[PDB]
Amino acid sequence: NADEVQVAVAANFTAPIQAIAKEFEKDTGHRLVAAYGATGQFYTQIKNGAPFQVFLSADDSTPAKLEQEGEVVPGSRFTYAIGTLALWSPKAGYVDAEGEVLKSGSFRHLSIANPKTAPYGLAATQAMDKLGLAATLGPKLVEGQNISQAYQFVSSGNAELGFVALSQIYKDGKVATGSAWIVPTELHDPIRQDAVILNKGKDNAAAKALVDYLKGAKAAALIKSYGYEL
Ligand SMILES: [N+]
Repeated sequence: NADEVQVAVAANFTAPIQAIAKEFEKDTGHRLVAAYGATGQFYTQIKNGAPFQVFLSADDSTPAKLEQEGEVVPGSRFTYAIGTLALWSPKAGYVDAEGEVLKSGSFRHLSIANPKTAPYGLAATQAMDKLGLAATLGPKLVEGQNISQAYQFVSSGNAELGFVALSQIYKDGKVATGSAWIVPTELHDPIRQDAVILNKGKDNAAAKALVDYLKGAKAAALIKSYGYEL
């Protein structure tokens, strides 16, 4: 069978890439083999020799930092998605339509991803900041090691609500489940998610097919189906 593509995938984009890989494999005959986790954790793994050949980041600074450190194919970095951040519980109406629960709520645990490694976690800390609520919300925070773990804390009842990726609650034009407030962008840095071809993916055929496929129509339609822009 054809060249495989080792892809490091930021946790928010787990479900999206699983769906992309099926059509990608159907369409190119290259196999996408993915690992899922926090962006900063892949920065570490990639610096240490991880076999990954493509890196789908939840930010743009980290693929850019890797390029200025000699780990990236120049000309390879592009934006493949722009995410959105939402406050969310599976309990309906608990997270009101204007996010007033943050200001008046009585919750004890507020799930965010580790903002030192997970950009959807950093967007959460930015928004609390610009919302004027950092000092009051700080003690209630509970950090997952990536945005999938933060979401599971909420989904499992280990916290009353959390800042989750829109990708995890959104399908086909709508939040699908529980209670959400869409964080308005003026509160955090836009979640520009960049891809990059790493040194081990230079002159690999699965890798070029993959970045070209992520810019194609089957890919673009699925990415928009999960609430991402462009
Ligand atoms: N959990």
